[PDB]
Amino acid sequence: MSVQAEIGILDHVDGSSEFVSQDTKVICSVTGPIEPKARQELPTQLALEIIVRPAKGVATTREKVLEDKLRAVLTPLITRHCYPRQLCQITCQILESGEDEAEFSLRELSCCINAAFLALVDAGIALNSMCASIPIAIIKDTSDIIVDPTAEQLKISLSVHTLALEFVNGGKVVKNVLLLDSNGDFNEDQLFSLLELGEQKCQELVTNIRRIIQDNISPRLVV
Amino acid sequence: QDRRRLLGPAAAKPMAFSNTESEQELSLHTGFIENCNGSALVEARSLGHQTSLISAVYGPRSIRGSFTSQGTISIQLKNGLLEKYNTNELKEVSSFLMGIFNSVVNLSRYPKSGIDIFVYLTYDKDLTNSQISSLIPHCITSITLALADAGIELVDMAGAGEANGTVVSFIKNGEEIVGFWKDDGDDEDLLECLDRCKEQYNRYRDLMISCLMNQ
Amino acid sequence: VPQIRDVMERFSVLCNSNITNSSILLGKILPREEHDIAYSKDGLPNKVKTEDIRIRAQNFKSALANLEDIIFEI
Amino acid sequence: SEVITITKRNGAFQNSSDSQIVTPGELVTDDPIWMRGHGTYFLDNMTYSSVAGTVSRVNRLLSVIPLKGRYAPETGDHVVGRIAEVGNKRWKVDIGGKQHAVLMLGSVNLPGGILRRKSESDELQMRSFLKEGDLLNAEVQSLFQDGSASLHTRSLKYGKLRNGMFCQVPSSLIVRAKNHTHNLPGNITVVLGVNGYIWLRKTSQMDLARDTSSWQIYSDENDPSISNNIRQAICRYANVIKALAFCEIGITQQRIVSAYEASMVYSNVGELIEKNVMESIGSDILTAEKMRG
Amino acid sequence: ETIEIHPITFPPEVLARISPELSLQRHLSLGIRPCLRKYEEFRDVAIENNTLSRYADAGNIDTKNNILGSNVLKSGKTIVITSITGGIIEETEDIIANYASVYPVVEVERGRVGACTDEEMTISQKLHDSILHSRILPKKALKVKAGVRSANEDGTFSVLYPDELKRKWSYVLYAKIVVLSRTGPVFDLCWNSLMYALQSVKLPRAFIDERASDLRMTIRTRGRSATIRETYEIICDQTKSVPLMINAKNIAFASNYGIVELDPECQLQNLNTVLIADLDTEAEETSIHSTISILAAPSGNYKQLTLMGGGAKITPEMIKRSLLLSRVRADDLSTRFNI
Amino acid sequence: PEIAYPGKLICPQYGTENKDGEDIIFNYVPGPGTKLIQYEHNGRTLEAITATLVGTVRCEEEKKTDTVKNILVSVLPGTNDFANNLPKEGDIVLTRVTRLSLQRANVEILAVEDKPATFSVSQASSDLGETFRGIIRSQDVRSTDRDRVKVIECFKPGDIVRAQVLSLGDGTNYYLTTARNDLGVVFARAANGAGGLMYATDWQMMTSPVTGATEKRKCAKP
RNA sequence: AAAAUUUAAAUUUUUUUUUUUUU
Repeated sequence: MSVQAEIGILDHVDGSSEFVSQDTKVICSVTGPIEPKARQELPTQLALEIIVRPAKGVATTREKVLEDKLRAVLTPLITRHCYPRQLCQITCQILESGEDEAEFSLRELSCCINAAFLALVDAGIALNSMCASIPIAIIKDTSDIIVDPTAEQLKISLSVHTLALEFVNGGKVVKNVLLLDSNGDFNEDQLFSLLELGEQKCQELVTNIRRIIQDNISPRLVV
Repeated sequence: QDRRRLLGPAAAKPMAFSNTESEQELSLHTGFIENCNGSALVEARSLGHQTSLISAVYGPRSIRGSFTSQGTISIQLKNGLLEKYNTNELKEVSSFLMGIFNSVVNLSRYPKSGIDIFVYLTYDKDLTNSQISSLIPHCITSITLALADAGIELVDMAGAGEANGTVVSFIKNGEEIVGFWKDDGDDEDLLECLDRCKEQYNRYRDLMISCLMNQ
Repeated sequence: VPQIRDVMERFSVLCNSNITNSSILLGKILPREEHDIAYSKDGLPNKVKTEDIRIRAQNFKSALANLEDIIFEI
Repeated sequence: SEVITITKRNGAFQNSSDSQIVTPGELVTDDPIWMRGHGTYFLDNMTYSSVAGTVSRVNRLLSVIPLKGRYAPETGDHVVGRIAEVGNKRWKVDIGGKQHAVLMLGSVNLPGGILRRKSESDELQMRSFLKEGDLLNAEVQSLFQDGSASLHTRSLKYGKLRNGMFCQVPSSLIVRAKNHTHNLPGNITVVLGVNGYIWLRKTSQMDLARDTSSWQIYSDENDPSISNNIRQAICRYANVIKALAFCEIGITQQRIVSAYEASMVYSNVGELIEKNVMESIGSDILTAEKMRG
Repeated sequence: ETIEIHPITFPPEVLARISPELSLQRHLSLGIRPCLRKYEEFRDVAIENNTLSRYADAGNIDTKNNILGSNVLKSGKTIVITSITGGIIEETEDIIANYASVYPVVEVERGRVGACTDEEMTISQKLHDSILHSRILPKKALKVKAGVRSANEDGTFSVLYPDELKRKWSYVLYAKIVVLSRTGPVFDLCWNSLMYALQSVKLPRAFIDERASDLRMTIRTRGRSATIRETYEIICDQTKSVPLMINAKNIAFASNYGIVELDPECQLQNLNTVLIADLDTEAEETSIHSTISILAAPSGNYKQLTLMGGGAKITPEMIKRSLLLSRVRADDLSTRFNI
Repeated sequence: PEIAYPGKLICPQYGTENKDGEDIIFNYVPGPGTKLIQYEHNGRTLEAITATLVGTVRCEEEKKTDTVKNILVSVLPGTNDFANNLPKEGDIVLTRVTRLSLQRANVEILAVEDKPATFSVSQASSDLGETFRGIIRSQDVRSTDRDRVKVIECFKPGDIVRAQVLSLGDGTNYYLTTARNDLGVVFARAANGAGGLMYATDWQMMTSPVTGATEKRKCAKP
């Protein structure tokens, strides 16, 4: 599990986190709740605006959808009624690819969720549950399934997959699925098998994470 | 280039090719867009030339600007698929559009209220082996039907008729003119340019009122 | 009276002086009435009867406005 | 017998009483005894002008009056406002100066007068009595901390205009006197604003009342009885205003009368627009200024 | 205190404008949809293909038109028209690098003037993505085999075409989606309307000159020099054309799904967790939060699947149910218009 | 004169019957859907009542009590429209609360009722910010205790209010009131959508059944 | 020798991507 993270590493920003998995370095930033614009408010719930900068090039359409699916996942994570007529701008930076951006977007989508989850903990906003995302691929030639592949394995991968889950009761109960990003060729039969490791693995991920949060923040906490 | 769209790799290019009194006709339809409150559909086909276009209504929309006594019209001409008329070529027509309806619409019935008009020059055949001037009068007809569909207070079924690069718009069964447009043509052909426009106007308005009163 | 009658005279003649579609290209699909379909346990296409949903709507209007009159509650 | 003045000049972009005239950045003096007012800034002695203008030394007060600038609003002045906006119970209205004047809700003559007292429903009818761009007679009350001032209509004599036509001038040529409403043969009346705004209209009975119904103080109506002999006589007084404005002439009420009778050479009223002839009549009056007084 | 609190009820058209959500909950009480449908009643789909391409008339292809294979789509209350053009760049098993796509541009005429809306900017990306993930298109299908126009005797031209095999060239295709009367989610109809346009695309016969006049030119450096390569402008034929080669066994179709959970309060007599597909009707699109969208080619194949779970849980069985409902709705449309 | 296209010329300004030997004059009075249009034909002028819309002719009359005859001309649709029923002064309009100021309250216009219930909802999409919005000022909520006004104790965002038009105001928004014992709050969900449905306890108070929770809203008389 | 006399300053949101200028 060659993952590792940092909390509270920016200065003027409410929530900040560096998430580092095996090859990709991504930092996310959270500022909120702050003053919303005119065209942006909601009378009841909390308004969210999300920016992802790539490592390379500028913000285009390829960025836009990875943003927007990430809009969908955070919306139930946030206790959105708690902050009416408000705004939390959240911003993600891709620093390292770790995957061919021309051909793939898979790991980053797993990465940025795992990034933005922790900067909210830095931010300390009313949230709902716990979460995790992993990238999963199925090899074209071997026809086997690897959790957390590499980009060369992505080249021989047949189908690329991202699973986002909602974890409660010690992060143990799968409360709901958040995202299942099925891409590539697949059938019925692989899919329930495709969950069935990530059923375990994301909890196994969070099992690491629960420790990490308290280790970083209980010395920031006072006794 | 444009960082907001997918325009392909730059060094590509589109594909290239080289050489190796008549009747106009309509098919007019309303009530088919659920975003709008006024829709109108127009087919046209005449002798080498087949044309289809869509007129869209949004109103009365609120005005964030300030107070007005009455209503305000906004008109958009947009290229469809094949034919590409020039940008500045478009808005000149949009200017010519608004003048006529400002002798049509009871804006005084609609204080502080907006009028949105979207015209989609969707598809045109010109198979013939002032190219925008041949499509002027059909716009006014296409707008009028959609504006009847939103049910807005209109004085007259006003229409324009065409005679060979010349566009003249009428009311009162042709007994007054509300909109004048002229390109090159002859000199002092105006009196015949009264006539052939008028009778198409005499044709068209009857085709329009059939499209609604029979529905 | 004859002045208004003169108007009623003159309203005659001027009002007397004033007094089929084929959709070639696209209009045979644009005001196409929409339909809905269904599949049975076979999965074979079952087009919706138009008459049912009107009765559904009249069922929908009925149990709405009548059963929402008095709500007897704790 | 023409249509247009087309005179040609090709090959060029352009054709090309003593007092202190000072510049910005310039020292006046460093006598400390002087006081430092408008157009003046300083460093403890160094008296420094800030505009193109004149040194004014008033008895110990030194100050710089400029030559160029917008209209300066002062209290008690008789000017003309064009309605800019409507506020909460406020209105905005152009002076022509730096900023708008303000105008309180109850600052105006009510139809029926004071027997009509206050009402909160009146702010539901601000647009009833007034709306945008309209012209009126206004009385300059007092100011704010900056130099922006306000208005009111404390008379029947002040109120919303009708029965004529507007024109406008630079504020400089309008001379100050103890009177501003003036009545001219031709049964008509000039309403010279101070600020540079000029309204003509037909002489009313209230105008006639100055020298010997009330529900019509927000009307857009005129007297329906307006002859062309009224209307064409308006235009003759209209152009001679711009004649003096083009000729840089201080307005005397009599000079206008002198402008009018000198304009009786020309019955073709459309010929009152000529650069030379306005200057000619402009040259007439200045020569005629060298006889009387 | 036990109180008969009389509520206030309205016409239904009042209610949906007010509550998108409770008016939905009225329909769920009877178990219907506010688009007047029952749970699984699905919209009709109607097309015409190839009407707006110049290759409509096989007999007389006209002159100034530039459209390859066209598609009309109406389903429900939203008409969408798909148009295909193509361009050419001078070109110099089942793995992704064999696989290309097109360049689409969507517009939704949703009344708003202004710049490119953010809903649109997702769309042309999202299609292109799973088109790559469909693996439909080997670039062998883009390989262009040009002819040379032999300047023959007495001033006549015949294009020598080679057959069955120095530079190479490649088609690059384009799309445009216009969206009229948006009533709900659009992506499935964005998908499916393209698919029928894809099958109607002819590849026009491209050829180069026999020996083009546009030849090599030199450019002087500050003492040195180089040579511009000869500019062989490819020309497509006014007449001849070939069709398009497709991995036809991967042509998917689209379907969305929604799962909701129910209030006891909202019933009107004439847990509980209901699957709805064929989603529309703003109130639905507001209030459904756990959703499923699927691509599938009719033999049990799947180009993609899309889960956003934000409302209910997801059972393993609503999955299989939607899968059962997937292979129906797609396969009918494969067989519906038989293109 | 029964069914009308816009531009259908209908009747002159005046008409004549003879009801029993004494002469009776008609006065055709222009209403909605109408316009008097002068018409010169072969020399002589003529004013006429003009159909300006789509649907049906309807001629009516009523004299104000509190041989000529006035006849109101009235033009309608006939066998979905709201520009027909744009809000005028004094109307009763159902609105949804947008934002709560200490100054005031802001809503958007959604639905207009009618006289002798009959309604006209707007068919617009608020998610464009399209619709007409209005403003309730906080002292205009009611007249009883109109000074020390506590705004939060009557309204929350997103809620439904039977409110009366004060006037036009600006072009941007409206002058609006609720200042009656029959007017005010119609319906909302608990905790602004975060909970169930709430019922007006009195005319002056509101609770919720399943919860056991109440809130202060200036509810309408039911 | 008393008596008293004067003021008043203004509040809550509408817009279109970056080349490319003579060793």
